[PDB]
Amino acid sequence: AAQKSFRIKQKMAKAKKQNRPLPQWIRLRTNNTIRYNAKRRNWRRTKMNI
Amino acid sequence: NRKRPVPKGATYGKPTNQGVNELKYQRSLRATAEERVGRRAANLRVLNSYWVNQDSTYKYFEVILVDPQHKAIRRDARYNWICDPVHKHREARGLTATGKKSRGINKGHKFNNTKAGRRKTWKRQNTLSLWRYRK
Amino acid sequence: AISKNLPILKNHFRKHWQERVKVHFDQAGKKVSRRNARATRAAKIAPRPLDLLRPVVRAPTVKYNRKVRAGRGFTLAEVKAAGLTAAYARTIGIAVDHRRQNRNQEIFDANVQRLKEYQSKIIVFPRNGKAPEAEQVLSAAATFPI
Amino acid sequence: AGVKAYELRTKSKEQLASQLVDLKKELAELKVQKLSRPSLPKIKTVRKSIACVLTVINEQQREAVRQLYKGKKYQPKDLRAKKTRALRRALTKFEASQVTEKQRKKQIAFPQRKYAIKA
Amino acid sequence: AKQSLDVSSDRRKARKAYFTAPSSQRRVLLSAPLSKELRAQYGIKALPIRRDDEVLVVRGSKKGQEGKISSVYRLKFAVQVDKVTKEKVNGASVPINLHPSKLVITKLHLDKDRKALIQRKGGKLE
Amino acid sequence: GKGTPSFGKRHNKSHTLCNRCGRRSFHVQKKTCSSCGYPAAKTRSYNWGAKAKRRHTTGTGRMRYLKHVSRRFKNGFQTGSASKASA
Amino acid sequence: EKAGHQTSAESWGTGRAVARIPRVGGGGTGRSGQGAFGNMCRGGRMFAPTKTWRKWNVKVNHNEKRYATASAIAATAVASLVLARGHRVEKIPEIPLVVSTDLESIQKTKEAVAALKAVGAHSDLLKVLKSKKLRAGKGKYRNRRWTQRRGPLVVYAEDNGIVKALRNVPGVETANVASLNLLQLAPGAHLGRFVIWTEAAFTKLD
RNA sequence: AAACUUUCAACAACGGAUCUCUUGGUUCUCGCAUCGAUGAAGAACGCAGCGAAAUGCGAUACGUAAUGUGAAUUGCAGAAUUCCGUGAAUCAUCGAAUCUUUGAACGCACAUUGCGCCCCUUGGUAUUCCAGGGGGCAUGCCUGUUUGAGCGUCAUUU
RNA sequence: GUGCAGAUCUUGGUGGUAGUAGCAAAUAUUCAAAUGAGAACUUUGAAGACUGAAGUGGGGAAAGGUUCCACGUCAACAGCA
RNA sequence: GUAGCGGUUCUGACGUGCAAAUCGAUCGUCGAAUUUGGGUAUAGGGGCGAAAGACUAAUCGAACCAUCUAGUAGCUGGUUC
RNA sequence: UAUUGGCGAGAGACCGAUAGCGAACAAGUACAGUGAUGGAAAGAUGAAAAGAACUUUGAAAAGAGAGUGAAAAAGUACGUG
RNA sequence: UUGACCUCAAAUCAGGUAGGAGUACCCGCUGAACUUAAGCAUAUCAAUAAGCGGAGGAAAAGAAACCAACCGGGAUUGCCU
Ligand SMILES: [Mg+2]
Ligand SMILES: [Mg+2]
Ligand SMILES: [Mg+2]
Ligand SMILES: [Mg+2]
Ligand SMILES: [Mg+2]
Ligand SMILES: [Mg+2]
Ligand SMILES: [Mg+2]
Ligand SMILES: [Mg+2]
Ligand SMILES: [Mg+2]
Ligand SMILES: [Mg+2]
Ligand SMILES: [Mg+2]
Ligand SMILES: [Mg+2]
Ligand SMILES: [Mg+2]
Ligand SMILES: [Mg+2]
Ligand SMILES: [Mg+2]
Ligand SMILES: [Mg+2]
Ligand SMILES: [Mg+2]
Ligand SMILES: [Mg+2]
Ligand SMILES: [Mg+2]
Ligand SMILES: [Mg+2]
Ligand SMILES: [Mg+2]
Ligand SMILES: [Mg+2]
Ligand SMILES: [Mg+2]
Ligand SMILES: [Mg+2]
Ligand SMILES: [Mg+2]
Ligand SMILES: [Mg+2]
Ligand SMILES: [Mg+2]
Ligand SMILES: [Mg+2]
Ligand SMILES: [Mg+2]
Ligand SMILES: [Mg+2]
Ligand SMILES: [Mg+2]
Ligand SMILES: [Mg+2]
Ligand SMILES: [Mg+2]
Ligand SMILES: [Mg+2]
Ligand SMILES: [Mg+2]
Ligand SMILES: [Mg+2]
Ligand SMILES: [Mg+2]
Ligand SMILES: [Mg+2]
Ligand SMILES: [Mg+2]
Ligand SMILES: [Mg+2]
Ligand SMILES: [Mg+2]
Ligand SMILES: [Mg+2]
Ligand SMILES: [Mg+2]
Ligand SMILES: [Mg+2]
Ligand SMILES: [Mg+2]
Ligand SMILES: [Mg+2]
Ligand SMILES: [Mg+2]
Ligand SMILES: [Mg+2]
Ligand SMILES: [Mg+2]
Ligand SMILES: [Mg+2]
Ligand SMILES: [Mg+2]
Ligand SMILES: [Mg+2]
Ligand SMILES: [Mg+2]
Ligand SMILES: [Mg+2]
Ligand SMILES: [Mg+2]
Ligand SMILES: [Mg+2]
Ligand SMILES: [Mg+2]
Ligand SMILES: [Mg+2]
Ligand SMILES: [Mg+2]
Ligand SMILES: [Mg+2]
Ligand SMILES: [Mg+2]
Ligand SMILES: [Mg+2]
Ligand SMILES: [Mg+2]
Ligand SMILES: [Mg+2]
Ligand SMILES: [Mg+2]
Ligand SMILES: [Mg+2]
Ligand SMILES: [Mg+2]
Ligand SMILES: [Mg+2]
Ligand SMILES: [Mg+2]
Ligand SMILES: [Mg+2]
Ligand SMILES: [Mg+2]
Ligand SMILES: [Mg+2]
Ligand SMILES: [Mg+2]
Ligand SMILES: [Mg+2]
Ligand SMILES: [Mg+2]
Ligand SMILES: [Mg+2]
Ligand SMILES: [Mg+2]
Ligand SMILES: [Mg+2]
Ligand SMILES: [Mg+2]
Ligand SMILES: [Mg+2]
Ligand SMILES: [Mg+2]
Ligand SMILES: [Mg+2]
Ligand SMILES: [Mg+2]
Ligand SMILES: [Mg+2]
Ligand SMILES: [Mg+2]
Ligand SMILES: [Mg+2]
Ligand SMILES: [Mg+2]
Ligand SMILES: [Mg+2]
Ligand SMILES: [Mg+2]
Ligand SMILES: [Mg+2]
Ligand SMILES: [Mg+2]
Ligand SMILES: [Mg+2]
Ligand SMILES: [Mg+2]
Ligand SMILES: [Mg+2]
Ligand SMILES: [Mg+2]
Ligand SMILES: [Mg+2]
Ligand SMILES: [Mg+2]
Ligand SMILES: [Mg+2]
Ligand SMILES: [Mg+2]
Ligand SMILES: [Mg+2]
Ligand SMILES: [Mg+2]
Ligand SMILES: [Mg+2]
Ligand SMILES: [Mg+2]
Ligand SMILES: [Mg+2]
Ligand SMILES: [Mg+2]
Ligand SMILES: [Mg+2]
Ligand SMILES: [Zn+2]
Repeated sequence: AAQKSFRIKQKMAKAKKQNRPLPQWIRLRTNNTIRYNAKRRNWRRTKMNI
Repeated sequence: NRKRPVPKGATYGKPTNQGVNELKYQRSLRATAEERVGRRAANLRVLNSYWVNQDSTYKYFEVILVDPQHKAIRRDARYNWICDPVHKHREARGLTATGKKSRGINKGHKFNNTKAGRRKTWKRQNTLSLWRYRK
Repeated sequence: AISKNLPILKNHFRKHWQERVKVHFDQAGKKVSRRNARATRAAKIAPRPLDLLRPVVRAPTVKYNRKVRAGRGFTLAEVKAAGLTAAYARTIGIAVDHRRQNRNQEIFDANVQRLKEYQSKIIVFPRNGKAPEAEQVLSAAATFPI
Repeated sequence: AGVKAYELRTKSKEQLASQLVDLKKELAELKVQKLSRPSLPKIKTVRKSIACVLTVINEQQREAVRQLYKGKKYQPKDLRAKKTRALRRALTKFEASQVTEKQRKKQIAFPQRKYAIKA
Repeated sequence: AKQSLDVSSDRRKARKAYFTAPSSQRRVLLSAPLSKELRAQYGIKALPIRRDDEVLVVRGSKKGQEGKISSVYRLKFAVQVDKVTKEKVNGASVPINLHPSKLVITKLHLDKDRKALIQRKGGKLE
Repeated sequence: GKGTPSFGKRHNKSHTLCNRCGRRSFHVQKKTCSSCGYPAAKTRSYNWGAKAKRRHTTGTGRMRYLKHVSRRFKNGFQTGSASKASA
Repeated sequence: EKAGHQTSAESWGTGRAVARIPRVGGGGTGRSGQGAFGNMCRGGRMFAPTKTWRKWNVKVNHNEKRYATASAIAATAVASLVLARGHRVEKIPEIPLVVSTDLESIQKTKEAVAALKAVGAHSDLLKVLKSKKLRAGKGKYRNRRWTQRRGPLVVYAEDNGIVKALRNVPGVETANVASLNLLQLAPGAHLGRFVIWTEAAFTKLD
């Protein structure tokens, strides 16, 4: 919030990492079951609770 | 006596359970004695306790304990029993004397209801048992 | 809920009774669980015959005193009368009861006699290590019936 | 290729220590390559070995201490056995096999005789 | 009929242990019978196939054909024979998957341990 | 307007992240976790709260040390090392 | 027993134009507000949940049990009944079929099987085999996958290898005399089981 | 007479019924006794050549040591020295270690990657200040070691 | 745990309504060029206005967490595009 | 009398809304018993209340959460060839 | 003697993806709530991706040929439908 | 002045133990109401649910201050009754 504490940055910093699409090579493994990254998060759609 | 805590005296529900001030506590004060030292010395094990004196405000007890990890206790195969882990805080489960009293654990007819242990003998006699070849 | 010429029934199902229903489905399981643990107690326990010896006894009450009944232990006189001591008799498979007493003679002579017969019909091995295999008769209580 | 244990387990106290710095610098350079190359799997079987080395470097000073302590009361908690926190408590055989003298004589007197039935 | 008390005839329990069988368990499973010649050559009926063995497809469409196991694709409970491959439509060539039980072993690839096993089982070898 | 106007000032944190279940149920003013009760030496749970009790019990987690204790038991808390054979 | 109820759902009362079975509360998830508990509710407890204490085993009087096996036995002569029961026994000599006590000693499957065929068994042993079909049910996938017909019963007096020798030829079942079971004596309450009585077994019946 | 409405049919649509499936669930039974201050259960953040997740793991991080096995792993890339061998493997087993930040949680705190004290050692011209490395400091209680207090109190002196 | 038309019954799916109600607050838009398959709506030039410093300006606290910036880009989304 | 606070009347707009309380005009008050941020306190037969049974997170003549709980129902509805 | 927890097993006249545990799937997930808590949906191409080279219309998506296959009346919208 | 004893302290003193989790079963403490009574207060639900303390592979009980009243029995536990 423009002057965070490190506990919030670090949680943001991980949460940013999760915000990528499926690496397209995983769709190709044997028995690969995952189609699309089902957990993707968007900043103006779901707030993450500090 | 024990005073049902119970805010402002309120009880919500039935007349019978409206009582607050002539209540008694099924455990002897001697039992509350062991209890608070047994925790006071959590590593010891309470062997016993004996009353020693009282005024009108306090009853005074002298509890005895047995450090179950001191080698002189661990040997001496007369008290080492205490060292088993099946006697951890035997005061809090009512296994000292006054434990075996306030639990009413004595042989006989005047004791049926509470003799193998009231809650167990209850459950028992309210457990319904059907066989494969019912009877 | 009162109709027809039916008996009045007393069925006490008013607490949460279903909480405590014991369907002995393990009835057979528990048999085997015993049956094995017996054939195994017979193994560990050498040739010894899986139960102690018990005395005769007359039954209490007006009801049962017509019959007679396996006891528990041999009083202190009935063991003395057969010429051994308690402390040893118990190492010979004999159960002794200190809290019994002997006010009846024709049961006194009985147990003593029964006691003698138990020592005749057995053998005691020695303390050493010879270990003579002797095939366990399994039950005293059958071998000296009451 | 890579590093191997038993070949490590016979280097010099200060030789292992040396090869570690080698692997470490080695690693260093790989990571400067990785940012210029697409894929670069060499970088595993090297960061693997720094482990191997460290495992050996620690196992050796460790069993050093294990022995120069082995034999007394009181050695480091982290060399005594783990078992269970409550096993770590139960009496030793000695303690749980004590007998009263009065109970001992009695055991020597009339012990459970090995009897048997028939005739 | 099963007579122990630690074998289960439970269809579900079995299926689950085949498919979630760990690699080192599928190798034995992925076994192939020795060739007719290859069997009296050793006094042994069957063997956990491996890579450089030599094999002939005694079943399947690729009946008749033969060759050398390029790879035991354990993941796939298959094996891949270098010589028996599906040519694609764009001219590429995707290997076909085979099942040892539908092959027959024509020439073992012999090892120190390979041999050992043949002897563990009671086999003679040349 | 008890409603949407007043919702618009919902801009301060009642709870923040519990340092012991990282759960944003750590009441700022009241300094304790509505979920697990930290700093209390014990952990909040209750028999009525049975599903929530299932959400958090031994097993919903890594089980870093309890994982292997059965194994170790299986083998008699072997302290030692394996030797060799061949092959 | 705790199924259907893993909710904390409550009515809505009348007055919301919607029915009034209990309902999950609290939004956010689609299950929110759905029928709860009810026997007709997708997800609820089932009407009259089944119970362990259902009476599975039945008591029978002993002496009419014995009656039942007795009559069973007599039907295993009576070549008529045994004909209608399955059981190809036109090509067997006489009934009851009795074989000499030697059968009780036959260690070897392949041998006994062949000795069975000698004394009349064949066509009925083929009945099995020619009939092992898949099971029509779902039982087909509950450890009951194949459904064959029921072959002969060979009542040995004493067991010297024979019992291990047939256990593996499909449809053939074996029993001592001093047992004798009614589930096998007449499978499915149909009388007339093709029993091949060894001698020693015959005489011990009396 | 079209259109439009309607009905039946064929094909095509919407939907996902049915049938057949089942590495799941249910209940039954048998065996067995092992969490934690030697830091447990839980948590937070990390970790792969190419991962978001599940799984697993901890800065030695999809893993290190050992052992058994006897050639794989596989989505692609890969080494290539690993194939008659202390040796492949996302293999099994597991007895040795590593094991961030935490958690009963223990130097003090904590909505702070906040703030002390001691020892060792290294650099900075330093017993005192600064910086890096190592190692340490919670509470209640039991046994003992030491150091104390009290005309509570026994004796000893001149 | 055996037959459904109903239980403002559960869950899912689907109609008629209906190409209908509607997309009308906050003064307002126009001309070309470029781009592009495609331009009322993008980009630039030109015009007409607006907010009018109690701002439609220049920054911040709480709160959000990458929305910043570049490059590519239009299947979904921005209730025409 | 602005802004600030307020919310009188049109019983104006909206009344499947811009909105689960808004919009327009008109109005009360506008230097203090004024407005208001943040921090902090008070908890459900309890709190707070310049007093309306008001307010206590769209909840108030007794909050929300779970459980006892498939509460009971002489009443309503359904009850499958 | 006890045991709806634990570790390991054998089973069933059980349920068969609106059933059975809430979850057969990255399920106590996603998502909701300040919080206590609440809590879903969702399985099936084929034996094998052989997942459609190439041709042409098209800005693309796609279409029409072709092609693969036992079958496209199986085309990652995938059994039946 | 010197040495003790009793009683209390203090050490990052020498070595150890307690906490927390799990809780199906087990030992305690505390402790309802819904309900039934066709009303309800005793009663019942129930010495049950919620709350609390404490153990183990079982726990607990256990070698009689017992049962009797017999021709007497003879630790405990559980089953049938
Ligand atoms: Mg700021
Ligand atoms: Mg998935
Ligand atoms: Mg009673
Ligand atoms: Mg009438
Ligand atoms: Mg009853
Ligand atoms: Mg309970
Ligand atoms: Mg049971
Ligand atoms: Mg016995
Ligand atoms: Mg007496
Ligand atoms: Mg000897
Ligand atoms: Mg130790
Ligand atoms: Mg330990
Ligand atoms: Mg075997
Ligand atoms: Mg083999
Ligand atoms: Mg593979
Ligand atoms: Mg295959
Ligand atoms: Mg407080
Ligand atoms: Mg704390
Ligand atoms: Mg952990
Ligand atoms: Mg160990
Ligand atoms: Mg070998
Ligand atoms: Mg309610
Ligand atoms: Mg309506
Ligand atoms: Mg259900
Ligand atoms: Mg044969
Ligand atoms: Mg055949
Ligand atoms: Mg059939
Ligand atoms: Mg079936
Ligand atoms: Mg069918
Ligand atoms: Mg029709
Ligand atoms: Mg199939
Ligand atoms: Mg099952
Ligand atoms: Mg926990
Ligand atoms: Mg490290
Ligand atoms: Mg993985
Ligand atoms: Mg080796
Ligand atoms: Mg592995
Ligand atoms: Mg602290
Ligand atoms: Mg810190
Ligand atoms: Mg501070
Ligand atoms: Mg430090
Ligand atoms: Mg001391
Ligand atoms: Mg002193
Ligand atoms: Mg039904
Ligand atoms: Mg129907
Ligand atoms: Mg209808
Ligand atoms: Mg219908
Ligand atoms: Mg009807
Ligand atoms: Mg719907
Ligand atoms: Mg239109
Ligand atoms: Mg219109
Ligand atoms: Mg309008
Ligand atoms: Mg415009
Ligand atoms: Mg312009
Ligand atoms: Mg102007
Ligand atoms: Mg202007
Ligand atoms: Mg102005
Ligand atoms: Mg700014
Ligand atoms: Mg933001
Ligand atoms: Mg931008
Ligand atoms: Mg588009
Ligand atoms: Mg948008
Ligand atoms: Mg649009
Ligand atoms: Mg205003
Ligand atoms: Mg207004
Ligand atoms: Mg109006
Ligand atoms: Mg209108
Ligand atoms: Mg005005
Ligand atoms: Mg009040
Ligand atoms: Mg009240
Ligand atoms: Mg109160
Ligand atoms: Mg009023
Ligand atoms: Mg609300
Ligand atoms: Mg309100
Ligand atoms: Mg209330
Ligand atoms: Mg609220
Ligand atoms: Mg009902
Ligand atoms: Mg009425
Ligand atoms: Mg089905
Ligand atoms: Mg389901
Ligand atoms: Mg059904
Ligand atoms: Mg569900
Ligand atoms: Mg599945
Ligand atoms: Mg489908
Ligand atoms: Mg086409
Ligand atoms: Mg077809
Ligand atoms: Mg098809
Ligand atoms: Mg396609
Ligand atoms: Mg299918
Ligand atoms: Mg110390
Ligand atoms: Mg505890
Ligand atoms: Mg009470
Ligand atoms: Mg009450
Ligand atoms: Mg009730
Ligand atoms: Mg009533
Ligand atoms: Mg009534
Ligand atoms: Mg009433
Ligand atoms: Mg009452
Ligand atoms: Mg009570
Ligand atoms: Mg009462
Ligand atoms: Mg309770
Ligand atoms: Mg334990
Ligand atoms: Mg036992
Ligand atoms: Mg005990
Ligand atoms: Mg005595
Ligand atoms: Mg007795
Ligand atoms: Zn917490």
